[PDB]
This record gives sequence, structure tokens and C-alpha cells, in this order.
Amino acid sequence: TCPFYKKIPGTGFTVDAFQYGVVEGCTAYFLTHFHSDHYAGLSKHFTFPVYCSEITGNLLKNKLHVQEQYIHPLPLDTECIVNGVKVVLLDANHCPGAVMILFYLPNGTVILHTGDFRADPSMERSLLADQKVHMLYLDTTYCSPEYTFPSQQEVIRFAINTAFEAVTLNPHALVVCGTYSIGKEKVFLAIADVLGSKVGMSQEKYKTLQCLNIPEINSLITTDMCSSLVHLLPMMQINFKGLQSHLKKCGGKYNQILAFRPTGWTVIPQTKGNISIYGIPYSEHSSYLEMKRFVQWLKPQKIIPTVNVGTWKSRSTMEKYFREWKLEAGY
Ligand SMILES: O=c1c2sccc2n(C[C@@H]2COc3ccccc3O2)c(=O)n1O
Ligand SMILES: O=c1c2sccc2n(C[C@H]2COc3ccccc3O2)c(=O)n1O
Ligand code: NI
Ligand SMILES: [Zn+2]
Repeated sequence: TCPFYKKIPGTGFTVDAFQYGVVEGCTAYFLTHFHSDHYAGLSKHFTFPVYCSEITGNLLKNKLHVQEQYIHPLPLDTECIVNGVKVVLLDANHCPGAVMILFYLPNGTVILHTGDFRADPSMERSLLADQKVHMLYLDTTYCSPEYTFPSQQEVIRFAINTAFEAVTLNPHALVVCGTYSIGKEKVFLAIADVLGSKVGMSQEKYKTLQCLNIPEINSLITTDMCSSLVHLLPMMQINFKGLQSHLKKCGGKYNQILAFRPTGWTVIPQTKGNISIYGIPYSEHSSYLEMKRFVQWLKPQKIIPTVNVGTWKSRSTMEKYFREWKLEAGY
């Protein structure tokens, strides 16, 4: 059955609820972003209205083959009405097309659903700053104080320097970036840019990137694997066995592979010869401190976690931090 934290009280709206069949009473199915854990169950056979960002709409149409008639894209930072309810979509600082949703209920209740997000101080200078938020449906992925990771700017700097130094030393080295979900494009795009290269990838991945409305995307990506010094591979192929196999397929060129595995929370590489694999802490979710700062700024009356809610221990642990944040901030 559809869980309580995927339903919007006082409306017939659900959020990221496509793996429970037809949810009783639901008139509009919202999709925060095009990540599999969240669109799970959506297919070409889905027959109900889906509300989402323009970018997510492109991906629904072109990758999932959802009929255009059920896809209702909405602009960002724009007040819109859906089934009689005022809503606003805000950038979630997650992956391309990912949004947070502000629901303005008729009774004056304001609900913010963060989808997946990486909290940032720029959100404290947005449409959120105006009205009060009574319920917060919160991406609690890393709601534990051990979850610290650097800024995205810091991780990109390490990746760029690592890649530039390795290829300037060895002009015949190959850089590979593991990708699965959309998101974290800055990793391979920044590496390619500093190497004066395009990023080669499979046709299915090129098609995915073409849906993302990235400025000047045809100037940085290509399907011609041979021509590029940066290759995208499925993340499950980012291993010594796969990188050796991929090493041979490049017409015997490239005598070295430098690979990046962009993992959120776990730097030296695992090296088996001419192959090195860097796990880099590029996250598109809030760290604990970023999450805590956002919530203490927003001062919501009620928090509904949407992540790690499946065990009583995790729910109890998150409620403790919520109380600590509320006591410390005085709301
Ligand atoms: O919906 C998901 C799902 S479903 C299964 C995995 C995920 N992840 C990746 C997880 C997030 O939490 C993590 C904590 C520690 C290490 C890796 C992690 O990776 C996610 O980041 N999101 O958003
Ligand atoms: O934000 C994310 C991220 S970040 C990295 C992966 C994801 N996923 C995909 C899910 C399902 O597939 C996965 C496979 C491997 C690791 C995590 C996964 O999580 C997601 O569904 N969301 O929403
Ligand atoms: Ni996600
Ligand atoms: Zn997720």
C-alpha cells in the first residue's frame, strides 16, 4: 500500500508513488525527479496524470515512453494551479530536473516536499523565505552526524587536477567515469573540459543527456567512443575486470585507464597495474550539517521523513535529531 509519507494531506495528490498500483483517491501523481527509486512502477502503460518539471517530462516521454497526454510539465519558480490547488516547483539542487514542491492548501496550510535535495544556503534566499511552512516532507538520506562530505566544488577540483595531471604526464591515458542515474554530470563534463575532450558514451546515455536541456551539450558529448579521452561506462563496469576489457576494445589504444566512481559517503585509488579507480565523494544529497541548517532556518511545525523510514530504530533516531534541532533553534 502507498505509505503515509507519499500522500499530501487535504489533497488527492501523491509524490513519487508509482509502485503501489492505483492509489485510492489520488487525482494527480507528482514526480520529483527521474531517479529509479522514485519513478519505480511508471511505464508506457501508466494511465493517470503525472506532474513534474520540464526536464523530467522529457525523460518520461523519451526514456519511459509515457504517453504525452499524461505528462504535465510545470515551470520552476512559478505559481501554478493543479486540480484546484496552488503549487510551486523549486530547484532541488539534486539531479537535472529535480524539484521540491510547495503545496498551498485552501485552509492556509503550506507543505514543502523536498523530493531528493542537497540543501544549500541559496534556498534560504528563494520563494521559501516568504510564507511559513507547516509540514516538511524531508529527504533524510544522510540524517546522521557522521555524514560529512566536501562541497561539490571541492570534489570537482580534486577530479579535474587528478585527471589533468595524469593525462599531461601520459597523453595516452584514458579517463572513465561511472554513471547510472542522471545526476553528477559535472564530474565528467568538468574533466572533459579541462582535457579539451568530448565525453564518449553509449547511444542510450547520449539520448538521456539530450533530454536534460544542458546549454551547449552537443559541443561536449558524442557517441564516437574512439575520438574522446573521457568515456562514460555503466557503473557496474567500473572495476578492474571491466576496465581491462574496455581497455582492449579501444583499438589497442590507451595504455592506462584512470577511472572515477562518484560515491556519496563511504582519497587514494585502487590500482591493479595500468588501471586506477578513484572513489570520489560527490553527493547530490544534503550532508547532516546542510540538512540541519536548512531545517533550522525553515522552522517547520512538523517534519515527515521520506527516507530511512522503514525501521523503528531509524525513525526514532531521526525524531531525536529533529527535537534537538528544534530545541537548539527555539522553534
Ligand atoms: O533513493 C535513493 C537510493 S535507493 C538505494 C540507494 C539510494 N541512494 C544512494 C545511497 C544513499 O545513502 C548512502 C549512504 C552511504 C553510502 C551510500 C549511500 O548511497 C540514494 O541516494 N537515493 O536517493
Ligand atoms: O538520488 C538517487 C540516487 S544517487 C545514486 C543512485 C540513486 N538512485 C538509484 C537507486 C537505485 O539504484 C541504485 C543502484 C546502486 C546504488 C544506489 C541506487 O539507488 C536514486 O533512485 N536516487 O533517487
Ligand atoms: Ni534521487
Ligand atoms: Zn532517491
